[PDB]
Amino acid sequence: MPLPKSLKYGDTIGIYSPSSPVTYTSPKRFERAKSYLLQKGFHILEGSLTGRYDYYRSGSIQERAKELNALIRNPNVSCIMSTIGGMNSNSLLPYIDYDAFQNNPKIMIGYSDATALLLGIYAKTGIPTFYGPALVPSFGEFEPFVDDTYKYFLETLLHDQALPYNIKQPLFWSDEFINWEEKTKEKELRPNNWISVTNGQATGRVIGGNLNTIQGIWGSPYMPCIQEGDILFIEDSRKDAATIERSFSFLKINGVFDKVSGIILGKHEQFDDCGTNRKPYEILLEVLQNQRIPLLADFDCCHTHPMITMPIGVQVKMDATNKTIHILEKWKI
Amino acid sequence: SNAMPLPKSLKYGDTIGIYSPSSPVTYTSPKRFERAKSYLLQKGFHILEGSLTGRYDYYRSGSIQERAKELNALIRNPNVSCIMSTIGGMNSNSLLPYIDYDAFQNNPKIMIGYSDATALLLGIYAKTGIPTFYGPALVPSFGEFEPFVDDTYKYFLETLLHDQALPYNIKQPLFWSDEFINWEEKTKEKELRPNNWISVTNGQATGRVIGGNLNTIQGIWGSPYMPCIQEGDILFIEDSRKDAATIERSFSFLKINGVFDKVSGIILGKHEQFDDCGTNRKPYEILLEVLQNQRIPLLADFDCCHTHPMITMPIGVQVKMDATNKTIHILEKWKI
Ligand SMILES: Nc1ncnc2c1ncn2[C@@H]1O[C@H](COP(=O)(O)O)[C@@H](O)[C@H]1O
Ligand SMILES: Nc1ncnc2c1ncn2[C@@H]1O[C@H](COP(=O)(O)O)[C@@H](O)[C@H]1O
Repeated sequence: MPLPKSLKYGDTIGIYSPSSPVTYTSPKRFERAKSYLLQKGFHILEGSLTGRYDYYRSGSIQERAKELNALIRNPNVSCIMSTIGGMNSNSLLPYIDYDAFQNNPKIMIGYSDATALLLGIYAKTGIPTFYGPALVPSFGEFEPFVDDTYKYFLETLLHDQALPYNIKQPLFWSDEFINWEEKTKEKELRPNNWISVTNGQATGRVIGGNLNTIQGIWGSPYMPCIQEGDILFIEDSRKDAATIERSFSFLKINGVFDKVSGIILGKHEQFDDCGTNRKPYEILLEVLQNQRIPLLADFDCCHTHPMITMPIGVQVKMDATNKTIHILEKWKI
Repeated sequence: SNAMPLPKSLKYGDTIGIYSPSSPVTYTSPKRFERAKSYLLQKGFHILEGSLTGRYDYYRSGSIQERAKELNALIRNPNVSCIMSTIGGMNSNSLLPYIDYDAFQNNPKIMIGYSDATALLLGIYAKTGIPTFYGPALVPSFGEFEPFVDDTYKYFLETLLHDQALPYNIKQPLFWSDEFINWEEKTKEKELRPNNWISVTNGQATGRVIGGNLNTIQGIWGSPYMPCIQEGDILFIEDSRKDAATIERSFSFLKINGVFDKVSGIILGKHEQFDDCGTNRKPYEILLEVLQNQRIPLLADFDCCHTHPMITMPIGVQVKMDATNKTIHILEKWKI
């Protein structure tokens, strides 16, 4: 299993916009995010669609594929990071140069709609990819939370790590919908807990990402096949109960819960419970119908702040009862 | 092909069973519900109300198990000739593991509805091989005020009741509307908009029609409940009240699954209240960008979707589409 080199200070991070044109619509947060990473000691190479606008997207299918492929093919770029998600990353998949990526593995990181690319590249090349910060939402965040996200980013991509690698829970989180371009108040600190929904333990390859986005690639050559023993990692954001029930049942009818040994469920940013007062894991519990699968919920690798950086495609032990997550397998050189 | 099991044609005086696999419309829109019921009763049909009728569980009619129980009671009832959803929603795919496919296979009925009910229409077809129907749901379709309800009814009768010599020509409606108004109570006449279908890409295709609401298909794809698309199939798709970003994602989902390498033609419904995100693009223009250099005959703005009036389309039978001349003919029996 071929691995990317670790990030180093002085490296260049290439950025691209596979879907929403955030570098046009949110210039202040974009500039703040660039400045944050420049100050830490990284260089930013702006992809060819930076600053461009095509309404709901940055550009045509062909132009977005060209933007990403230029970064993949550039030997001076060690990390490729989405600016933000959207809906439209899956349009790029037939056009990506997977051979160039496989010949010179790099860190590929982002979240939400970029799940289509993270999973497509892993499915095509076998190289682990990373569910973690996207430049504008993640590194344009104001203090305090941006500094916690950054610590997790260094831990996974830069620091030497000995195995197993314990992924530690943050003390505080927020999903507050505020302080996007300009800071008004402090976000409330929410004390953190992971939730032992269904006790138990599971060990196996972690596969997943943004669940809504997975339904845009399922069945294709870009979705890695779920195998007996895998651990399912899933998150969604700003949906309602009706939407996530449909997504949970989509997994159920596909036999996913017959295969996986365990489930890790992210927090759900600004969940709309439709008046039911049910939490997302409770809707998942209904769909599971008392099948006993260890389930650990409110994991901080999702749309809430701060964000953990998780390797996808490597062995993990999750312990739902004790609320721990360990990476058992090397993800980088 | 060889003769196959088919549901019996609808007859005057038959009983239509109704069920709510997702949104609790019989609770939330009682005026339109009672009007739709009264419309079908006036034609001489009977209405058998499913067990969740008038019930409320927020976004849904009831629990996964309650909803399956409701539908199964209709499937198992020998006196019901047609099983019709009250409305869609998001949550019909939850029911799929629990449906008694054996009972449906033992006593086939006309299964009809649209939107989210696509999960069940395709699931039953996939499990049993019995054609199902993309067509009226009780509340939106038959609760519609005149004039449009009368056109929807004419197509429903022509397809499900009247005997039809094959090939069966599906006529273009003369008028349509997507106006979001007159739901519970009528405040104005809807505009009668002159209607056309659109020849997007010229050509002809003949094959088995498969499809439905495309957004709902992404909730069953890959499962035993989604019929496998075969070489030569005609893909029929519609969506409603989405934006350009959502439909580009759905069209690219079909592309990366190799669907456009298999199908011989595509029929695209009108898109009720489409949000173009400021692009001024039509849904078929976004689909054509996804198709890139691949030429496929394509007929768009077909009236089997969320706009009024609504055509009833059998699914799982051979069809001939002519995109150049804008015609659709059904080539194989769907009822006996
Ligand atoms: N106007 C805004 N105000 C607050 N948060 C925003 C705004 N626009 C985008 N976001 C955040 O950016 C994230 C990006 O989401 P995604 O589109 O899934 O990549 C959202 O989930 C929100 O947390
Ligand atoms: N309040 C309303 N006003 C007008 N039309 C509605 C209203 N609620 C539902 N509808 C119609 O009912 C349809 C239900 O679609 P679905 O949820 O997809 O089965 C919508 O797409 C609209 O055409």
